[PDB]
Amino acid sequence: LTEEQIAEFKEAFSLFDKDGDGTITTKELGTVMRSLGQNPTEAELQDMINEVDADGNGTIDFPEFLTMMARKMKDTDSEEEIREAFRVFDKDGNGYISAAELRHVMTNLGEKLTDEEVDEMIREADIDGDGQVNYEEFVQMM
Amino acid sequence: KSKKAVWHKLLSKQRRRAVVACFRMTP
Ligand SMILES: [Ca+2]
Ligand SMILES: [Ca+2]
Ligand SMILES: [Ca+2]
Ligand SMILES: [Ca+2]
Repeated sequence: LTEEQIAEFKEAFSLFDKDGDGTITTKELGTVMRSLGQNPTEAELQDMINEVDADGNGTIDFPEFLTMMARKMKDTDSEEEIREAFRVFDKDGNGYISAAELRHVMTNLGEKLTDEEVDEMIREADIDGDGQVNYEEFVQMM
Repeated sequence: KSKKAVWHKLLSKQRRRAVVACFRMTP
């Protein structure tokens, strides 16, 4: 993996590391999962950590996180996080994100919305003015 | 009053969702 790739995964790791101490605990994993609408049990959190806890000290450090992330990338069907994310938004895969597609992602992620907010979000990202957000515009905005 | 913050929050929430799935897909 390149240094830029390592940096991206550091960003991801930091979205979980609540205390910023360099490790992801079962409790931290659970907080993120709870925020996403999931309520895993303690043993469940323990197995998720265990499967990736290479040295077995009970928490996940960045090297272990990287091994996991690297394993995912080093696979034919795995794309870059940014591209994978764009595809979550662009469900019909035509390369453009519609208002309906944006409302769907926001709803799925528990983000409240109004039509005006959605229209301004698109407008702000819509550089070529075609009424939708293409990949290039998606990258620029994100 | 820019909308960039909402866009950025969605990306971050999705990135977290994908990492959780990765903890599950691992094998
Ligand atoms: Ca931590
Ligand atoms: Ca460990
Ligand atoms: Ca689309
Ligand atoms: Ca556009």
